[PDB]
Amino acid sequence: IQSLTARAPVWLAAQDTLNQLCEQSGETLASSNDVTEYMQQLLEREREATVERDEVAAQKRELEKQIERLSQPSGAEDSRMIALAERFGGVLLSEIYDDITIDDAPYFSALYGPARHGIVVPDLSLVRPHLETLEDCPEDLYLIEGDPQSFDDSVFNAEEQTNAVLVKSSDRQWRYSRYPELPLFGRAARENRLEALNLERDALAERYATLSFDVQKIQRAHQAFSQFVGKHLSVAFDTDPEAEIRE
Amino acid sequence: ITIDDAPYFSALYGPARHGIVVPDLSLVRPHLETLEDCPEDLYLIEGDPQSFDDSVFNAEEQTNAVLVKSSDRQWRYSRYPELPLFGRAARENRLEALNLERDALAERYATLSFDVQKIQRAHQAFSQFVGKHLSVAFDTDPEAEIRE
Amino acid sequence: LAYMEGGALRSMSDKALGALRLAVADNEHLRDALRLSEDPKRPERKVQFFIAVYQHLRERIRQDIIRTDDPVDAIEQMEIELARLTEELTAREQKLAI
Repeated sequence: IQSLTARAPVWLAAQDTLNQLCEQSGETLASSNDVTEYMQQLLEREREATVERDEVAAQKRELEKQIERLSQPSGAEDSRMIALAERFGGVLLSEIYDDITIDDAPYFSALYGPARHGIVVPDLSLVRPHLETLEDCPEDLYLIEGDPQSFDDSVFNAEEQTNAVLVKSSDRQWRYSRYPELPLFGRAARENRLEALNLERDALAERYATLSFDVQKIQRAHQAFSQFVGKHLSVAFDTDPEAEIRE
Repeated sequence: ITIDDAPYFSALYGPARHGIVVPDLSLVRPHLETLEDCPEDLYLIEGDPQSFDDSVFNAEEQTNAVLVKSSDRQWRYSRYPELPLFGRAARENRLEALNLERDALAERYATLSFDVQKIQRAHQAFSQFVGKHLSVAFDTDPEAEIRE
Repeated sequence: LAYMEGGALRSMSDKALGALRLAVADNEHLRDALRLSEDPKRPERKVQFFIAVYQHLRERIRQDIIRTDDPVDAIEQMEIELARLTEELTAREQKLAI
């Protein structure tokens, strides 16, 4: 009786800890081997959830990068377009066409092509010296000549076609710009579209948070099981003393 | 095309780097309205595919860059890219380097998997011991008590 | 604890009450219930205090975004909320900067 009594409290605390740990799970444990397979299932769920979480995070990061790219000063290639714009007494072409209608925006964007984002500089000789210096700039920088405040439409070999525009960029060379959707020009409702991107990313962030919480919960369950087994295995699944002591 | 001038050719061509050498230009205009899946800024040039004459540019070479009079009141500045569209030569050594990195990752994964296998085996041995010899584990020798 | 003498139980209870003193400093109703609970001739008050804890812990659940009636199971939901609010804080900081 005294030996069983001495053994008792350890066994009782072990039983209570094990019952709490198992009930926290949907399963009830019955063996050390069974605990090992539960650990294996925990590892499987963890290695899965982490992959989904990372995939969602990559999608998320792409979404915020896209949202930022449309931010300032007027959503464009502002990484270097900024310095390229204020360093010279010019104005962004996209900003110049900032207020164009959503309907004329695709037409003008197709008409202007890769030069939509160009910078208006009436001289073209201010950039002539600095050209050699420019090593950190978009692989294709675009500049146009005219009055930034009242620039006259760039003369083009344009040829409008159904929802598109052909153009002769140089002798024997044509660029065919199909009417884009949600264009560069007309950057007033494009702010509304980056708001729509924020709305879209809201659900992505919600799902990422759920996945991260699941990962944390699985990690904490695994750590609790580890601590358990550290303190617990010696008496796990052993016979009940209380009944023996009463008998 | 040579690796040396390939970045130069890419910088000179710009977005027109990706283009089709159609010496007629007559199959496009009727089909132009018929092109919908084509890239939005489709680029087409007139030249002989057998001997494509050098494309027309008013090109000035700056240090690792170029300036081209793309059109009236339009001067375009470009820099030299890497892995240019021209002179690909299949760039097979880049594929090989990527394969080397992937194979190194696979080898590392194999080694880690083997280590995990060994650790699992040791765990199962420990579990087996504690399942069958835990009760008498570390306890004293009964032979002395028996002799006493 | 069924196999531990009363003196050690008194000692653990004393230590726990000392901790509760600091823990419940802010609250007034829980503090008053605790201040009542130490009379040794009214044991049920102690039990009541526990109820008063859980009860209180339930009303302040802010069930608008939480559901678990048991506060012990709401720690996960608060952790979820902290993670979500950290994300929202990052977004807000970026927006303010721009």
